[PDB]
Amino acid sequence: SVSEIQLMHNLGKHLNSMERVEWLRKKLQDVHNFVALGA
Repeated sequence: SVSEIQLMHNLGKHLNSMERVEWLRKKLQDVHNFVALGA
């Protein structure tokens, strides 16, 4: 059985498990170069 087959096929269009964490990882770089370069 295969669960979330379309979720993995979206890889960025759905944003839930591995897609969401990738969006948050980029957000850490945006916050880093937003007001102060800390993290």
